Amino acid sequence: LIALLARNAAHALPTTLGALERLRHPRERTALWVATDHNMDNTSTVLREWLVAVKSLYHSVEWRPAEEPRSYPDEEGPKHWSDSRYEHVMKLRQAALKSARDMWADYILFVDADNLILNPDTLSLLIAENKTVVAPMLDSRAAYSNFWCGMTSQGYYKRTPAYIPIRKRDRRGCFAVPMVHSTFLIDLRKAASRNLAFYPPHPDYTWSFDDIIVFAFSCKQAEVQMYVCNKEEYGFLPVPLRAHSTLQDEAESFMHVQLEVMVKHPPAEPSRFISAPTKTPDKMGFDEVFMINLRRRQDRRERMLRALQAQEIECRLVEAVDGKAMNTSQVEALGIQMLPGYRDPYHGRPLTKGELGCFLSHYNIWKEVVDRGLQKSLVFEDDLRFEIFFKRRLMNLMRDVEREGLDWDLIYVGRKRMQVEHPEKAVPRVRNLVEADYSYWTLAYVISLQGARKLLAAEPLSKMLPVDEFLPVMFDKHPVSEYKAHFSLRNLHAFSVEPLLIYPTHYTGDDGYVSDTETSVVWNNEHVKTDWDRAKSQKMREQQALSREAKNSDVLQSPLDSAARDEL
Amino acid sequence: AYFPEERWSPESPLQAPRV
Amino acid sequence: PVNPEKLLVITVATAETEGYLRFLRSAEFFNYTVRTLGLGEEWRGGDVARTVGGGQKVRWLKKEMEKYADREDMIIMFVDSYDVILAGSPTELLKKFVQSGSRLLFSAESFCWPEWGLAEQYPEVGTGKRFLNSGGFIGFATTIHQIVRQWKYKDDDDDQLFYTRLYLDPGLREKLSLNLDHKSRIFQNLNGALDEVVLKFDRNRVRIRNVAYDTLPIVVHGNGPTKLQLNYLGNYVPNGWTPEGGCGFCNQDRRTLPGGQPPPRVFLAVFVEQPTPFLPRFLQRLLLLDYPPDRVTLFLHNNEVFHEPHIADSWPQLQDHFSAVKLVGPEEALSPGEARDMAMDLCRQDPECEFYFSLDADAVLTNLQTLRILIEENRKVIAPMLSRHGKLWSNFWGALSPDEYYARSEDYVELVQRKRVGVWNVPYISQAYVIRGDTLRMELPQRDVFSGSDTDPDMAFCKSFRDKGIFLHLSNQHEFGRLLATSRYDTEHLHPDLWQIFDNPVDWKEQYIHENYSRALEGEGIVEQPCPDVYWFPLLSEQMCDELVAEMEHYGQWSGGRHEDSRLAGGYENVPTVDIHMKQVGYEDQWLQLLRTYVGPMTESLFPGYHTKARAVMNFVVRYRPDEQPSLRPHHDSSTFTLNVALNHKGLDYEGGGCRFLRYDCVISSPRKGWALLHPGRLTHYHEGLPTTWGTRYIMVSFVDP
Ligand SMILES: O=c1ccn([C@@H]2O[C@H](COP(=O)(O)OP(=O)(O)O)[C@@H](O)[C@H]2O)c(=O)[nH]1
Ligand SMILES: *[C@@H]1O[C@H](CO)[C@@H](O)[C@H](O)[C@H]1NC(C)=O
Ligand SMILES: *[C@@H]1O[C@H](CO)[C@@H](O)[C@H](O)[C@H]1NC(C)=O
Ligand SMILES: O=C(O)CCC(=O)C(=O)O
Ligand SMILES: [Fe+2]
Ligand SMILES: [Mn+2]
Repeated sequence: LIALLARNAAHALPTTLGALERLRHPRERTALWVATDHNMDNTSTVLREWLVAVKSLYHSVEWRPAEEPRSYPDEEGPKHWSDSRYEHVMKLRQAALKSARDMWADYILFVDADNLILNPDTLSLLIAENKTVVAPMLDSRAAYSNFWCGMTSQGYYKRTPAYIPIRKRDRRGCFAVPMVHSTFLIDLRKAASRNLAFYPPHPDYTWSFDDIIVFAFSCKQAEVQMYVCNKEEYGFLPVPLRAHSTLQDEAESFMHVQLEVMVKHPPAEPSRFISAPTKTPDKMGFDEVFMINLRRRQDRRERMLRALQAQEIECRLVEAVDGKAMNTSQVEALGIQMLPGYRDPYHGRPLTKGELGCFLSHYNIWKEVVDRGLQKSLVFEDDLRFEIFFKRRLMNLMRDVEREGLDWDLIYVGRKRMQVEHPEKAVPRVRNLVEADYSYWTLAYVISLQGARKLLAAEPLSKMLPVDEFLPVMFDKHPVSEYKAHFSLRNLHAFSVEPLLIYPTHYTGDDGYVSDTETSVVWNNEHVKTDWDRAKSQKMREQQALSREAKNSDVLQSPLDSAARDEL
Repeated sequence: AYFPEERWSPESPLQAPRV
Repeated sequence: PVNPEKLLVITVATAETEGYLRFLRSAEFFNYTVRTLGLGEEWRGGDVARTVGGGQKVRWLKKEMEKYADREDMIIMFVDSYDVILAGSPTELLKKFVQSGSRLLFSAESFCWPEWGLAEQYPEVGTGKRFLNSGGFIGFATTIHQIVRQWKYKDDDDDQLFYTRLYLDPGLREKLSLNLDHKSRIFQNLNGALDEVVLKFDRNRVRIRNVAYDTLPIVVHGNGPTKLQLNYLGNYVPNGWTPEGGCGFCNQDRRTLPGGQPPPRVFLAVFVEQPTPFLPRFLQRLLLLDYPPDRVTLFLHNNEVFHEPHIADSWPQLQDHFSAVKLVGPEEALSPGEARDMAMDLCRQDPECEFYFSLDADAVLTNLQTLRILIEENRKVIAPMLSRHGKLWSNFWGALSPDEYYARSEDYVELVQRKRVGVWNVPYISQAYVIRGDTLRMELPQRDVFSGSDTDPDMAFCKSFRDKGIFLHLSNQHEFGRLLATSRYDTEHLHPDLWQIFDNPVDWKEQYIHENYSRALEGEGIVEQPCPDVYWFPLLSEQMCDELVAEMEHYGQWSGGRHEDSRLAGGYENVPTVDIHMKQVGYEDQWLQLLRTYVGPMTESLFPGYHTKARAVMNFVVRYRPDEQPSLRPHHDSSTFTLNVALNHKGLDYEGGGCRFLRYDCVISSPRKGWALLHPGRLTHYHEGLPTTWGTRYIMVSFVDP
């Protein structure tokens, strides 16, 4: 029996139901006891359509819809978990357990309506463990997952040394755990399974009245060990939002879950028997969104275009000069001259053709920005990842910057900080903003028309550097005084966002890491090709060095970027 | 609360078939 | 394939303490070959772990090693013997040592105890511990010979720093192949890793697991201030209490009082303080213990002037019972700590006491065999298991907070409800204990144990016993008794015990409710039906009757008699009586509780299909005197049924009659003192009262379910 309780899950249901439909189990040997209640959205309609379409494929479908009321009177909001709600959910779980018992059904899987069970073999794998209660370990964007390894005495999370080794799958195995939740299988064929109940708390139950804690106590009193299995990667789930969060925040969280799925896997295809809501992309209030992509790259292009359509972000595709395909006569006709005495600080080279092509691509973007008078433009590389609520948080920040006014030129939004020391000074009255220091990974930044004019007036073509060396020079933050000495106009007002919104898709040394910028020939000659030296690649990710005493406490944070429940 | 316990119990025998 | 016979165990212990016995039991469980050094020799060191020490074991082992200076084929391991309990078989130990493949493995620890400066000299370690601890080692005889031949220092010199200095030499370490067990594969020091150990049960044995590294240690050395935690751990590993087979070293080692000789002398004690309700019952119960009176020496120390009459009344019976009887009245102005201390010293200076057995005031021993079983146990200290009725409050503690205060352990809820049975090691006991005399004499010679600080005397006593290294066992195999509730005990009454119906219901029923009530309720006759739809079942014992009339006569105010009334809202009694309602005395709530608990079930069983909540508004006691008021006129009662109970014995105090049912020609002529009458009084039963002739009678009447 596959069970499913759904409330306000319309944003998630299309992908989740397609995933359930993709489970390789014979549908004539499955059932469904889908119930839905207290819906404020069209969830009941979407579920009814699906069940009507699939009804002939499964052995039986029991449908118990309740369209009204949409909320409890004792609820403060859609994310409030009142006692009446907990009691009702416990009654529903008990009724599902009874339904499972009356048809003598082999096992019950209580799938939560927001769990994306993406691995089609999840059922056959969990069945083979021959456990009375076993949960698939679900992955999330954080340390959150569908299990706890420890409880103190009141049933709250207790950090244990086993959690991190389990969470990283450094130790693979079915592990005894004091609690599993959300997705778990109960084997009803085992005799001990008869004494488990969720509705009547145990007479000796004296802990907090919570639906996940009461069932764990029942399991404990029945001497049923709840095992958790992490042998495979089974699937993903969203992180519980805060009580005052909206249904829009939940929908954006699930969308971010789908984006994270799309980071390492093919997209989770929706059910073909369910419609999909129309998305209406906008440019988030930017004047232009540029996307830099190599003509030879299409996997990343397609992925990024899908990720942008997912977030409803309109962008203008910007082609790029393939400097590796550039010959000397083309470089000379463009007047490109290397900065005299330039040497890569880590290896000992003049430059690469790839860095030249990148630089000329940015120069061409800056030129177009100037020629069109674009007040604010966004520039993307192709291997970005999104933070939660990216679009709304960025638009709120940029609206605050504009309303409070600022002569900013290159507020960094995503970078690798190379100067790891005392915190940078927060900009007064501007929230989530610091003065930028020396930075690597100039993957994306917003630039104003004034900044672009200053950069063009710097005449950078006669003194070409990589963008991540040129930019710290332009804000007078370059550590090497000789390079600043090579230039004269250093008036870029550069700031940085504290909570960066963009990170690399892959770090140096990650599986699948490929750099079209680093793995290019030297600007001159053709026999000097530089391969990526795994030993020399250094700035893999400016994050492990960061677990140091950089403070950063004093930046005015936004209410956004708030998540986690008692499992973080 | 020192040294959390690990009280395991052997699994119960399978139930009799229906008819 | 190392043979098990090539391993020899070497331990050092000057005396024979209970910890040494525990280590010996653990070693003998897996047939280990243990050789002890320094048995009976004086400890030429000093404080065990205060600042420094341990300079004598090195000299003793240097004297011992000369016999095995060339035994290459033998493998030797050294370990402490006071805070170490073995857990694994020798085969797995030697297998792990072979897997490590080093020449000398030391137990690693988290901190640098002797010196802090030399921390940076240690080679770096990835995840586990880095420094070296001298808690033990496993190595070849030649290797330990070479490493410890270099010892030439004073017997009071510290130990771990010499090992640290020798290890810190790079060339010698490389030559000697010195290694540290960083990932807790053999030795697990509980100090600094309290949260990285869990109990892994099994069928017939127990083990421990390190969750952080996912490994099972073989030897645990609970050094430092971790004596409480290792003592808790010693209740299970390796054969303490497994689910399949009950308790382990919990049934053997019993005296069984053989020989027929006069049983060993007992110096009983009683400390009546924080005035305890139901005192006379306990004083009476002091006699019926199963132990000869000639071998029982009582010492009753009172501290309450209020309880003085009770002790004065009971004193002659005790004086005739026991061989020696003493009293210390409240006038001495003696604090409880002094009382306990001079009782302890009175036995301690009298070689004829062998088991000093304290027994506080609020500990009712419903089992009369407590002394026999406890004495048969021959534990150094031992206490019986008592818990409040229907709660978790017991007379021991599970573990102590860093403030040395009551924390909550994990197994406490198991032990309070007898889910586990045995003799448990425990860090605090009270309210009843049996101490061996020898421990009093040559183990606790100092006097100030209960006084001397601002802590409570009991906590001071257990703290003094903990530092000296004496176990405080506890048994709950049988049922022993219950603890009374003295949170609130008002004394502004003639018998303030009558108000204890809420606080201690069980003892209240035992003292007050008639003994024939329960047998009547379960249905073996007793109840009578003199007339149809009339029943006679005994409810109250004589103590209720006499104490109730005593209280009511203490009030004295016999209102009532006039046909009108102010207590009645209507203000017009159908028939008046001289009465004292329970509302003016303040006893009404207790009476409603009594009706709810002890009458309801009787009526529900007597009249099948009837369901009650036992609500009563009018309840009073009526006195019939030949001169004040005659019997009632025929009438009817404004209630579903009426509860009628007599309060004094007919004939010995009064002569008269009972009820008169008109429609059935029924006469009740001999009411009983402890019985009750039940009959409906609305429609069917027209009743009339018979007239009293000589004496005075009291009757209790209540109207339930109006
Ligand atoms: O009465 C005695 C005689 C000797 N030892 C020895 O003292 C050493 C260290 O004492 P413990 O292990 O009890 O304390 P730690 O220093 O390990 O906390 C051990 O080798 C014991 O043999 C002792 O504790 N008590
Ligand atoms: C006891 O242990 C010894 C050595 O430790 C071993 O040789 C023998 O087989 C064991 N005997 C028993 C009683 O199991
Ligand atoms: C209780 O009933 C028994 C029945 O045999 C009787 O012996 C005993 O005297 C009764 N107790 C009384 C009347 O107090
Ligand atoms: O006092 C009353 O009215 C009730 C007592 C009574 O009538 C009786 O004892 O039968
Ligand atoms: Fe009456
Ligand atoms: Mn020790």
